[PDB]
Amino acid sequence: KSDFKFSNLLGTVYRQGNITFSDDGKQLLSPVGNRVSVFDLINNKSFTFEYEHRKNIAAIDLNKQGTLLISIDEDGRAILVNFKARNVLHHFNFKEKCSAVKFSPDGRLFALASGRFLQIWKTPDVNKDRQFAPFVRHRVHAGHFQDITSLTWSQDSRFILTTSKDLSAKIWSVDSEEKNLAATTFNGHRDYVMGAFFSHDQEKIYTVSKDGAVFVWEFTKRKYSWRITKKHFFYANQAKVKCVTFHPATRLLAVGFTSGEFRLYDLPDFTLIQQLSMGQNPVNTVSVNQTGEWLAFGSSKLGQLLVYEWQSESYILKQQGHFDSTNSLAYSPDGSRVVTASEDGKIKVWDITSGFCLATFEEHTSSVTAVQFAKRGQVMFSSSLDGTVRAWDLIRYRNFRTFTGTERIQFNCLAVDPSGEVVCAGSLDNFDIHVWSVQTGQLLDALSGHEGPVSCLSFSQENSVLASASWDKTIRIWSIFGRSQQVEPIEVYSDVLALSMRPDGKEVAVSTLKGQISIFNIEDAKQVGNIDCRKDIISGRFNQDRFTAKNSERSKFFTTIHYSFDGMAIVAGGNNNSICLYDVPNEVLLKRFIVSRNMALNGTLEFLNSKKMTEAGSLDLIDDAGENSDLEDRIDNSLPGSQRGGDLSTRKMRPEVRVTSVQFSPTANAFAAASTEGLLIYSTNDTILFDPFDLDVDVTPHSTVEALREKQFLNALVMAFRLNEEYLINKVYEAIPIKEIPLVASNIPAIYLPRILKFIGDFAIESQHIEFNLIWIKALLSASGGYINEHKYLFSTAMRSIQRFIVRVAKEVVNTTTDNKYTYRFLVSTDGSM
Amino acid sequence: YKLDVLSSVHFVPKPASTSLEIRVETPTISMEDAQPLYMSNASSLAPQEIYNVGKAEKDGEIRLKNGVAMSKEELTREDKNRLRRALKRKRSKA
Amino acid sequence: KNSKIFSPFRIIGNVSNGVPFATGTLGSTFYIVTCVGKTFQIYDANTLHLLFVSEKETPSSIVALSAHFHYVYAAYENKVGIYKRGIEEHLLELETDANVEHLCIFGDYLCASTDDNSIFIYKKSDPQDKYPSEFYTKLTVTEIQGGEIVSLQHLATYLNKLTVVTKSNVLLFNVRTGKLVFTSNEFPDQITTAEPAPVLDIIALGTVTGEVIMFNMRKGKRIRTIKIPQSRISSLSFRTDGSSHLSVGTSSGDLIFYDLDRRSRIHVLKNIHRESYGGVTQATFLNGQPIIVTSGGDNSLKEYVFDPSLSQGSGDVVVQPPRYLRSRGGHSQPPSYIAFADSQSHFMLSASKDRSLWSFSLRKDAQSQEMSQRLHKKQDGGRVGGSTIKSKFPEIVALAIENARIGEWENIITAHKDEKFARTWDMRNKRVGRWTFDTTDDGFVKSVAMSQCGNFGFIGSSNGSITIYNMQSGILRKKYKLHKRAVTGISLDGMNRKMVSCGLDGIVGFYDFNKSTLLGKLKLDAPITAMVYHRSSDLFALALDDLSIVVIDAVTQRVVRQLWGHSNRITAFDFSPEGRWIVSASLDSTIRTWDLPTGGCIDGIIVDNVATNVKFSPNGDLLATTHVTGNGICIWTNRAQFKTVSTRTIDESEFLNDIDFNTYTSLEQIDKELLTLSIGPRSKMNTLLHLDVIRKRSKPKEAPKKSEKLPFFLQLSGEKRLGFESHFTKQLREGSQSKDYSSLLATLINFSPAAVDLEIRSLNSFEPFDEIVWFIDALTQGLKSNKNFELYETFMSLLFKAHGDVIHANNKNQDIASALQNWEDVHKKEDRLDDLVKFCMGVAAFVTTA
Amino acid sequence: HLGHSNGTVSLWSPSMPEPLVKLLSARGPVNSIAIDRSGYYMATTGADRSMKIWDIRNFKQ
RNA sequence: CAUUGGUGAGCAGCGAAGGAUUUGGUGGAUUACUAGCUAAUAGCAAUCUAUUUCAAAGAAUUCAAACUUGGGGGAAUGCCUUGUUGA
Repeated sequence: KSDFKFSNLLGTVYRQGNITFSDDGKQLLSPVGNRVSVFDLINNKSFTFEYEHRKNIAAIDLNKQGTLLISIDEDGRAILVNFKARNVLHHFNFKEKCSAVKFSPDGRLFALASGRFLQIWKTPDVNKDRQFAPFVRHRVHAGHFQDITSLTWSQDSRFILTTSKDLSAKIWSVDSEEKNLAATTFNGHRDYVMGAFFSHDQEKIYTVSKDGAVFVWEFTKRKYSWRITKKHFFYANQAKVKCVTFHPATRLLAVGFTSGEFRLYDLPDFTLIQQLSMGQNPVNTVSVNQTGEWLAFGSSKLGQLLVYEWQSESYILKQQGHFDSTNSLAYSPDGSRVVTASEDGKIKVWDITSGFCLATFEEHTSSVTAVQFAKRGQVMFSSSLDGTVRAWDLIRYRNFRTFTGTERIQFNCLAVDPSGEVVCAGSLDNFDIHVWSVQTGQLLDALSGHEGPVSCLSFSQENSVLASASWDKTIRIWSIFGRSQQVEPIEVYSDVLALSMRPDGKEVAVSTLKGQISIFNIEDAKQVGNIDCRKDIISGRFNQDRFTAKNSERSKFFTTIHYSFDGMAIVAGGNNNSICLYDVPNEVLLKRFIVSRNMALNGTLEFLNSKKMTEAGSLDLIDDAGENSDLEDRIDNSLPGSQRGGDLSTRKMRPEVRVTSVQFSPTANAFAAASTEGLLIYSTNDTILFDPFDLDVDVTPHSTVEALREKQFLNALVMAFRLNEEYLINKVYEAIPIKEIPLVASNIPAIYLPRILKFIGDFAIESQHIEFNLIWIKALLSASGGYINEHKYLFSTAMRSIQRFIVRVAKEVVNTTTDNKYTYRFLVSTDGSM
Repeated sequence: YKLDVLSSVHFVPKPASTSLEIRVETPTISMEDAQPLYMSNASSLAPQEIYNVGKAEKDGEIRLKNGVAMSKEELTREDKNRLRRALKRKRSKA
Repeated sequence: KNSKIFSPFRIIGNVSNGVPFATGTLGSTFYIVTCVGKTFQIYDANTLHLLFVSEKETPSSIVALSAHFHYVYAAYENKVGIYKRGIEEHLLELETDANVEHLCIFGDYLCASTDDNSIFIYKKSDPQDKYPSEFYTKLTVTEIQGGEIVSLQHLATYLNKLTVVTKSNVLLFNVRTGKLVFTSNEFPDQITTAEPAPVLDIIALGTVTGEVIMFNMRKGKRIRTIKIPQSRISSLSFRTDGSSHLSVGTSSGDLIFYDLDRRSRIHVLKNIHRESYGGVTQATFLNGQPIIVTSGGDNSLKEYVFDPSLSQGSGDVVVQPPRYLRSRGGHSQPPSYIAFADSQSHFMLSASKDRSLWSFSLRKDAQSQEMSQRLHKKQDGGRVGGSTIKSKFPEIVALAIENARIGEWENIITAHKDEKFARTWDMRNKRVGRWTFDTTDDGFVKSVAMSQCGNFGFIGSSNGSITIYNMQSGILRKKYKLHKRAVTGISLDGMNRKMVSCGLDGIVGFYDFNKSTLLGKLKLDAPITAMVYHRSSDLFALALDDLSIVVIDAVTQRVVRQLWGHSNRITAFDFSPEGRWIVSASLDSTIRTWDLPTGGCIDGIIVDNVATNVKFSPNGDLLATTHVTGNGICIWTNRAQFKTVSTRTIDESEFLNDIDFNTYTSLEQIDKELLTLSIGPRSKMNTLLHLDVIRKRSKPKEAPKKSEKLPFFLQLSGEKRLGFESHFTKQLREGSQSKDYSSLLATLINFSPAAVDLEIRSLNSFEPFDEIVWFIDALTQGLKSNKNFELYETFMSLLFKAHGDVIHANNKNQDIASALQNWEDVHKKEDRLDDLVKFCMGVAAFVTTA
Repeated sequence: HLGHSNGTVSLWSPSMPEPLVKLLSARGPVNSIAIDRSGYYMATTGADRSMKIWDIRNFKQ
């Protein structure tokens, strides 16, 4: 209940740097800002490592034995990761800027193109334990004149050649004795050589340069060595080559351009297989399978990922996650989907398990600031700054009606009647709560009475009173249904923002500007208590700041709050660096989560370094933009005081750290906080934790199993619930037979009914037993359903996990059987032909 | 785009907007992004929107809005009266 | 004594021990090697970072060190390591049983000198070779020739001559021949330390009486002599800047500087290293630079510099006295009580018998600082009572730290040895806090704790009283009185609701803290030395005097686990980060690893030096132990984070694999009745049902541009009747013979969804209808097994899209309908989930809504 | 004298809009140039690990 | 009578061979530690020169190139672009 971990980051499928597949076709590794997130294209699951990387990743390599992972900053830090242990092995520092990391094809020893040096290192053994200094450097080769920009290996382990910003391209052999075999330097291009490669026979070397030229080097005559046999030209007009890979067993230069294009070739022939438009923004990285038939592209401007199959001319994914620009959230009534707003306007529908967006919604013109669901997940509402709140369908993907005001007002926030009749929205311009009906797109009423704007709006799910949240320091609770039209204001101390209501329908949790979170009653105007949040908020000092991080008033409040569905915990998050988990009765926070550790983002550090401060100004505020080689980087088009604006170029600041909107999951103790880096997901699906309940000395895991040999089936379930460990429970849940399921399921005590319902809800989704799991849910609902009705709120996370299992996977098996059952009846009974 | 970026997006909306759009019936896995799953299986056009009941082309029949078709020859004169009286008040409402 | 869980990472917090450090020169920069016991270190000299530590521990202590440019020559007991980057690249073994005292390098030769007055010569096997490897010869010195060997020096410009200095006199050996080319005269004093000079032909000498003797070798005479009162000279060095300067390092902690031109001392340094631990063991002017590097035996290493002279015209007479520059610090004494500071395992507090607390860094080893002891001037205005000759705080026996409100007030409470109060410390400012906490009943503080909110500070007196001081103001709030003997551990739960305490009278009292009521009171048998609470799960463990760990649930108020197996007093222990382990260290010189579910030890580590404290990280990665001898902190890497750990009670041997590796794979199927799914992803039904719609949306909008010259057989070109039939139809056909399909359907699981549409559309049936009727009889034989109920019905439905035109027109054939009745006789049984889901739906909709 | 990525050191003058005379100094680009104070002599340094010594009076290296 | 105002005389109290305020300079941190240099599979580090050269490889838009301009109006002379006269 208390220990959460960073389980998943969602959205921003690619940010910067190298994108590599697994040894197989299966696991796709793409960088996010900090973390090497792991996608599984076949066995549809997603996964993101818990380790922070201190700046943005520049490069990634995967061990061909599927075991070691290296991710390296812009500056040159380095981290080893075990895959199958999901954990950090060693933190290494390279003292210069790195450009490409690739292992051997053998897997023994990895190379690093850092600065103008080629560094060749022995990888540490995996099964050997962690030491102080696990890396052993083989050699450092130094023959280059400017920075080395790429790297490749041979197909044997024994040859490595690099490409530089120097025009050269030099072959290095690994062992010193094979130096005499190959030491020559390839040159002759006109601009930056960005790739050089081997064919499947190592006789021929191709080179690829920024200007658009391909050479074919070959050990040929005029005792004779390495002429250019034939030149090939892309003829890119104002496009330039940006990243190129080459699958040598299938002869494919997958080539990306600065004009968003992409070409394919077959290299002794140079026949253009196919040319695509991948976007308006430049292709920043490519890589291939080992088998050569998934490609993987990412433009880093919008931050989109494109996995392309080339033989059948079809995508696997063209996904786009967006950065610094997700305003609000909503979990579905099912646990399985999270809908994020944007600042573009696009409303995406993200999946938790396989972390890609299902659909977009591209009807709004400007940013979207609130999203909520209603009506058991068919509809989804969204208030924009376009001047409208639009309804949506999820069965058909369409607007119902676009609700608008009278005099065209902005809409911040939104509240939907649980019985989906009424949609309420609130502004900054008007401070009048507009109220639309769902059927008739007219506004029913303009509920007014606030000084200052409405921050948030939300409905009871119990009796459907709504409660507004002004900036005249007053909650005002409305009652809008049925001949009453009566109003009750509750004054608070400072400007409130981001209300939320308990699923009881009897309490309202507020987040004022003094930091403090107060909890009011509704049927009375008085408050239960308040919990103090000004101290346990971590605040960043920005780079351009002039005050200490201790006494700035930027971030010490909370711009969101959401009660858990138990009604016992609040998760709060604001423009600060931190997320909180307050307990509601005991009034004490449980654990504080730092959202990100990036120097790249602004609001991270409590204390900046002192060596950055030169007598005139910080050494981060200096424009490095004019130093850059390309034109497109140097053009500063940032508008003067644009904050949280349209594009990320128009800041002329680093992006701020802010957690915009936070919600709990319905099912499984998860909560998602929508960050700058992208939508975070915290969870407890590990359960590597010993949280026992009512242990005697007699209860051991040796004792529960011996109750199963003794056929003592109700005891061995209760003896396994006392440990609250999942592998003892799966030992006894899968053991006991059908004939004593309803005898056991009734005799379960009333204490463990949340545990077994949180178990079967979480276990049956990814487990093969449909028929065995449903006999449990038949037995538990029938034998002890009346206890479930009394404590509805202690089970609403457990039951929702069950009736997601029934809708998502159980009904679709039924409907396919039903489709099988009726198609049989039509064909075998009706008449033939001719 | 430039002026709203200066103004720190807070955008005063356009006053009026009237537009027609044309939707094409597709099985609505084909309206979502490239990803190997889906949430919606049916067609994008609603079943009401691909068949409204309509007045029959023959003069000898009258079809109502619910699907209760009536010929002109199986009516009684008192049922002829009410239907002309019913189509009186709906036509006069416009 | 090999453990299965832990493995040592390195020892944190040691700099030197007394063995003379030796400097090496790279280009224009300087590196200092030191040693720590059996594992030497390397420091840069430009900023004193840690650059290299050795890869393995040596089998004994390193006795002497020297370093020529890249290669560090380390000399433990019988052998000499020739190390590069801390890696042992060549081990050189000396053929005696004597232990090597001193070592020297010049030219092609290595010169190692054992303790029994014998000198070994090792030659470079080739002038290309970098480390000398071949045994050249054995030089001996009989006691009629000279005394015991003080040192080995090689002076400048002597072809293979080796200046062997002894306690009596000075020798010279031509190591090519092996002959004594010159012997000096006998000295009236016992020589202690020799060092060469930047002038020609002169070695400097140091006696046990305070006399430095310059000694020429070409004249064989004493050129200059310098008398020192009452000092045992331990180190000598010459400044090579161009100004003549001698640095004499005593063994009474003094460093003394001379000016040989002016024949005067310049400035004498007092107590730069401790007299008791050895004084200045080695001091060295770096070459051509005004930097002397002093490293005593008291686990420090300091650099001192000479500022330029203030006089314009005079210069060499008015000399600035030396100046403190950077240094590194460790504990001189072994650490008494440590703790971890934060969650990311980034600082460790360590308080030792040196009386000085240190915030060591696991992360970067130049980040470690002594927490200051400089009392805040009082709010009240009256002056602070203390001795004016400032002495350090008495040594620290109990520490508590909660990190929740750091940087705003104090968050570290320490209890000093034999003081009726117990001070506080700020973590961020690295300083003693402004508040001191008294016990108000004149008892000694034996145990402290803090609230998780960081507002309350618990103090457990040795007379029962538990005073709870607040942490803003240091004000008194509540005083609890349950115990009568010494309280030896307090804690507060995670919720700030319930509070425990443990006494030496055996009472384990359970308090409420919101209300001030005593919830309950539990009495065990033995007196109770210490308590470690675990706030995540409300389990806490006690250490008794009947040598057993008792673990007590904090909610249900009863002993849950009791752990037997120790045989002497349990020093300290800690829970795992997840409550799954307890690691306890005791005076039986063991470190065990208890396992709370199964109630037994799973790993027993016999360490020869007894471990005083064991502390896990809050993260699940590091384990830190502090021993009785030695100064630093041994850090253990956790294999459990990278490997599953068996849970067997193996300890009794030295001194259900479901359960042993604590993981459980599911059944494939419980019983033959139960329907199942396919193992793996749940999208395999959906992609098989919707493969045509997915591919119609996956494609690009427009056609990609092709060239006209394309290889027609491009897919086949990838550079590296019944026999012509595919493997599926052939395995169907052989399956059609034996009327069985169990090996067939194992293939249909392992096809790709891309393959299955290409496969079932290829069933070759127009007139005879063999292959359809064989394929239906595969699916009916599938559902009789009840495995993979999802997929086989989708293989059924995929027929009716591909061949539903065909089997409809050839309905009422007796061969097809024989299969289809055999389908429907099988397919009727699996309505029993459709009658099961609707009950599972309609109840759960009725229960949660209504 | 400008220097380009061609390697063509180009003499210029504010009256004529064409270069006065082009000079293929080195292969690749031109890292720097310098001209003797007398005006006779030029020295170019291309990025092809090369270096030329030109005579600007007669345009012969 | 009240000071939540300024100055300045005293006392209780706190009080180990002194106390308080203010400030110059240097060092160690302020992200996670695999050494310096060069012509770099090696050499130096007292230095690369009386081996530092030859050989090899190396020349696309047959001469693409302001994605970069505050807004109106003009541009004689320039320049650009096209057309043309003449050799």
